[PDB]
This record gives sequence, structure tokens and C-alpha cells, in this order.
Amino acid sequence: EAQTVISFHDGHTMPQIGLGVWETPPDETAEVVKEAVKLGYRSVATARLYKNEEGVGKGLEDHPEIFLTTKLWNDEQGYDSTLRAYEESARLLRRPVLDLYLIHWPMPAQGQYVETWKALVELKKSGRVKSIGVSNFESEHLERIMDATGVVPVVNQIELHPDFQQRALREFHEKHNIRTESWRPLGKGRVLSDERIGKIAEKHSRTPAQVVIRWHLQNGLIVIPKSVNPKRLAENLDVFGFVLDADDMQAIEQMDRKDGRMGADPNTAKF
Ligand SMILES: NC(=O)C1=CN([C@@H]2O[C@H](COP(=O)(O)OP(=O)(O)OC[C@H]3O[C@@H](n4cnc5c(N)ncnc54)[C@H](OP(=O)(O)O)[C@@H]3O)[C@@H](O)[C@H]2O)C=CC1
Repeated sequence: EAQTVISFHDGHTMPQIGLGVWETPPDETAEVVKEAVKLGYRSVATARLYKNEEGVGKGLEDHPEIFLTTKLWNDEQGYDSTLRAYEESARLLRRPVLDLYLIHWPMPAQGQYVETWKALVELKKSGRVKSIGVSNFESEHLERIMDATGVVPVVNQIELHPDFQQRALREFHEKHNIRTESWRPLGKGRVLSDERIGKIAEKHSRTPAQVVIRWHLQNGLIVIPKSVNPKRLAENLDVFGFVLDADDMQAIEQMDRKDGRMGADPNTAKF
């Protein structure tokens, strides 16, 4: 069955599934991309941090058909320094006008991140990026920037996966037309082997992962899972051949913990 897409308040539209490009090293980046596209992967997403925009922009030579996301790193923040940052990402990536552009972290102690959003609202008023948004923002932080500059980011990317469901923030999100991208959507693989998922993947003749990748799907979550082993790739991507029930859905909802965070607390994270 054909895939799905999620759309944005700014009227653009992004496939609800895509490929993560975390870690995967610069020279194999090139390779792994094409290999992936050939699977029917429609979106790609990397970040500046990983420094494989070059490998992506070669990898995606003569594949404009595909939704390309990238993230402005923390040492490039402010107004004039972000515009600069964008051109160059666009250069290494090679698609002067990109699909999605994300502010990697707020870094609120660094206080320089609202400056950073104007630079963004600019790039879209120019129409030099298609769709702008952020990564790892809170209530406090988004409110702060929607009041400062009157435009909501289309997407805020955040940590989330069965053991952490930021339902507070997905309440705030939903109430501002904001799309919510899952970061580390398998809780780093803790759930690969969780026993609630050893029944629900049996049930539907699938592996534990897909089960969950789908969870994200059936929550309206743009999800961007990363593998290299192409067996996994086309596995992750084959998540439309089925569907789940509320017996299922409200059974993976019990997996949420208050303490389920595993990464930087973006309020407190220092780099
Ligand atoms: N500050 C922060 O916010 C934090 C960030 N991180 C970052 O997150 C990243 C960690 O990546 P990771 O946790 O591995 O990503 P995920 O949460 O996506 O973990 C899932 C892992 O499972 C594997 N996998 C993918 N598809 C399948 C499949 N079909 N069957 C079985 N296994 C599969 C993948 O590895 P494989 O390629 O082997 O398939 C993947 O690495 C790092 O960049 C790390 O620094 C970590 C902690 C905190």
C-alpha cells in the first residue's frame, strides 16, 4: 500500500516517513542515500552537526523529487550568522531552496535563539527555504518565539518514543497547528526487545520495530528512523501493509514513563 504524508500550516506537505542520516559516515553517506531512495524512501533528513550534507548533495544528484530536511547547529546561531549557515548547507546539500530547515537546539542560556528565528522567517519570506521549523523546543521556548515574530514554526522536532510521549508538549503542539517530529523513536533500541512488543509484533506477523515505527504513524507523527543494513531500511519503510487497534494503541501507551527521557534536557543542555 502506498505511503502517507503529513501537511503543514504553511500549506506545504511532508511525507510522514523518511530516512534519518545520523552517524552514518560522510563517504558512505553518499552511497547509503541512493541505495535508500531506490527503496522508495521519499524524505531524507540529516543535520549540520554530522557534516554529511556534501555526501547528501552528491547522493541526491538528480533526485529533486525528495523531501530534504536539515538542521542549523548551535555555533551558528543569531541573525546574520544563520543566513550564512543556510546558504552553505544549501550548497553542500545542493538544492539552493530546501524543504525543511530546523534549529537544532534552543540553548536558552545562550539567549541568541530568538534572533535565530527571525533569520528563519526571513528565509521563507524570501522563499529561499520552503518550510521552517525548530528542534528540541519546549512550551516556554515556542510561545517565546511566536510572540516575538508572529509566525509559528511548522514543525518542532523532539525526543519521543513509547517510553516518552511528551503528551504535554503534543497538547501544546496540536493547539498551535504544529507538527511533531519524533527523535530517537525507538528509545535507542530499548524497545527492540521489550516484551509488550514481543506479543504485538507476533499478532501482526511483523518485527518489534515496524510495530512501533507505525505507532508514530498512527499518532500523526513525522518519524525519521535511521538504519544502514538495507534489509532494515525496506523493513522500516514497509509499515503500511497493516494497521493496529486501540487494544494495541492503549497497550503501548502504558509504556510511557515520567523519567523516560534519555538525552539532553534542552532546558539544561550544554555543548
Ligand atoms: N542529546 C540528545 O538528544 C541525544 C542524542 N543521542 C543521539 O541519537 C543517536 C542514537 O542513534 P540510535 O539510538 O541508534 O537511533 P534510534 O533511536 O533510531 O535507535 C534505533 C536503532 O535500531 C536500529 N534499527 C533500525 N531499523 C531496525 C530494524 N528494522 N530492526 C532492528 N533494528 C533496527 C538502528 O541501527 P541499525 O543501523 O543497526 O539498524 C538504530 O540505530 C546518536 O546520534 C546519539 O548521539 C543520544 C542520546 C541523547
